[PDB]
Amino acid sequence: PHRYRPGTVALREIRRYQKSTELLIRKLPFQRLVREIAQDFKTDLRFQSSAVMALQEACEAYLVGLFEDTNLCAIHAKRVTIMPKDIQLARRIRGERA
Amino acid sequence: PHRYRPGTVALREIRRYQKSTELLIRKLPFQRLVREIAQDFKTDLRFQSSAVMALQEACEAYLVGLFEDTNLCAIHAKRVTIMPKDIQLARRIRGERA
Amino acid sequence: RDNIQGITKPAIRRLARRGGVKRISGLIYEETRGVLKVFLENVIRDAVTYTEHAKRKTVTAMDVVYALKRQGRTLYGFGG
Amino acid sequence: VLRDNIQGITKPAIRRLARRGGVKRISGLIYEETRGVLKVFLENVIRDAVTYTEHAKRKTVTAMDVVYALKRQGRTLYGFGG
Amino acid sequence: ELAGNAARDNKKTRIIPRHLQLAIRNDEELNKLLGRVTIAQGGVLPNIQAVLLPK
DNA sequence: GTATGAAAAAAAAAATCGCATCCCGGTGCCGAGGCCGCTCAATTGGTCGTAGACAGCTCTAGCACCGCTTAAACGCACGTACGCGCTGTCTACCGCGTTTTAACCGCCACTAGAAGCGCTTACTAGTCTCCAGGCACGTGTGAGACCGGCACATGAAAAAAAAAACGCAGCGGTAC
DNA sequence: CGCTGCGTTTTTTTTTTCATGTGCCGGTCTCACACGTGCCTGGAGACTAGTAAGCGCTTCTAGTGGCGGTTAAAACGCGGTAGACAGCGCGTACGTGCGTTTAAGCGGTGCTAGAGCTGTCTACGACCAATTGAGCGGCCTCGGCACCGGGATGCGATTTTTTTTTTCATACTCGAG
Ligand SMILES: [Ca+2]
Ligand SMILES: [Ca+2]
Ligand SMILES: [K+]
Ligand SMILES: [K+]
Repeated sequence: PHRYRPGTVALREIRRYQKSTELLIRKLPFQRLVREIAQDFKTDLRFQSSAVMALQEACEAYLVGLFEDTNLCAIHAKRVTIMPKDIQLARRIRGERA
Repeated sequence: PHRYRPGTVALREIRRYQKSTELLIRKLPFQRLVREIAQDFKTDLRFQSSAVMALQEACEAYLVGLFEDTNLCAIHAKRVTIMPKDIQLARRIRGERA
Repeated sequence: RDNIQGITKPAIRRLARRGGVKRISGLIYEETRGVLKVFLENVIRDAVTYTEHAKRKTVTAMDVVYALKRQGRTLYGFGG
Repeated sequence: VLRDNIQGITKPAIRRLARRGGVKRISGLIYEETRGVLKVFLENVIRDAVTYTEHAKRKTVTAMDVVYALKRQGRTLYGFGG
Repeated sequence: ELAGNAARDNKKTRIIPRHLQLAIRNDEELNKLLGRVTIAQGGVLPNIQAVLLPK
């Protein structure tokens, strides 16, 4: 057959997802996680559909913004791949960890 | 002849200045700057000596903060010298710039 | 359960692609799962504090807005 | 009478800052880069400060103006009237 | 003003969030003022770092 | 015999090829846009009371000098270890095609809890008067820095001693 | 001629000195902590009073299951390629440490702008009713945008037509017959 060279699907996967705004985590998975994490701080809580989507709209905004910073670090290391030691450097400079 | 190998004094110099707390910018210079910079906003100003000192404490603390963030970016690129690119990267992830 | 794995590899990759990430180490996926959990935990904590204080057993969008604003992650278009 | 004082933040002084930084090795280009970031930072804080001074019809910038300025800028200083 | 322009550019009569996002992130000042503000359903300005592009 | 000349291979730019993304309409459905009459929150108008504008007066503290002293900044010089680019190995992360799964729909029925409406109480703001806590003065004595003399762990040098290219010499081999 | 080893000369690595900055001890001088005293303002007392808020009851929303169906999306795995990481070389930019030069610091001293309090007056905003018309919840409608395909358009990728150097062998040139 024919096949696209490692990367050129990615570059497209970028252009696609930058030009769009649909939320990229599956709605129900996320929501279960939210209630999982909420039981910690209080049992038999109830959420407004919107309040779940308010969280999901943030988490995604944040992670997106992180990866942006992450990617600039990986690139700073004359790399193209992102790795944990790039996230951690971002988050340290951001001031989330020590 | 007796000489210490490049980056040996440097390391001593660290231990020295990390153990101490005194302002490292000679005070008159710094003061002159502040007033030079105050002109840009209002002519024939005056400064409480404590104001001038409240700035120098602030600036010196900021810079020392940057160079720590800076220095982890240099190190991120398997380096040891700090380079403008490192500061640039640090301010970038901080939010001081785009 | 353990719904954190419900944040599948391809979804994280999706976010990274919006982030403008070309290449993605296999480790990342679990790391991201960690950072995400911290973030949800922290927001949800303050959110549910805001709920409990109003004495409601239902968490509102406004709980979550107030939290995000505290947490320094202000949100537009759910009120407040 | 010395219209370009940014220079008075001398290479050695910046070296020392960088030492407290925990920096072993300093590119030459830095100093200037530093001087520049310094300038921005002072400029930013002192703007806000003088705003506060001016708002109080004073000709004299107070230590409190500088704190109110540092607090706004997200850069909060203890031990001058906090 | 800017977000209305952004809508015309995408041939739309009705401003959606992304128009607002596009409007804000491309106006240096508005972007500064709304620096720590998340716009819902507004995605991200297209940006791809040069060194990632091929050839 | 010798300058010579066309095969291999390498590298490269062009044309199938096919593959995924934008524009043309046509279909329909849903959500924005807009009117309806109802409710309260904005306005009108007047009085009572205080916040702050105002001009002085007071004294503070900020400016600016004098003129030694020294430390720090500056400015050269010599060399080393770090930055940086170039290569080439291997493996891990992308791309595409089976197989597995669970999300997203458009229904269901049920209940809590949200959210509003009332009535009642206990909880605050609001007077005033009255003490004492707390602050702006002036005193003094002691912690702590500062100075200079110490052994003291040290990394940098100097002094021996356990290996890797360099001569240079002995000698075997082999055609002739 | 070529090799081969073996004494030489150098290099690498070890051991011992050695010159350095360390942080370590114990005596002097300074100004900053701590006390204190006396005055003044802001907290406490206590009682008045008016209104916020908490609890129960009224309604009805909007949140929580749950039920299958189809599809788009994850899962998984195989196959190869390009990118991560180490290892080599080279080159100059930092770093040290010396000497020249500069400008900071210090402390005491003299003026004067402007802080900042302090005791007045008066326009300005609170408040407190009564009125009224905008802004809000609620019901229709209809005209953008979302989803369909269908085809034109752009682009990477593979598979075919140009230089480049080299590489292994054949057309000219001097004497020979
Ligand atoms: Ca000493
Ligand atoms: Ca005044
Ligand atoms: K003053
Ligand atoms: K409800």
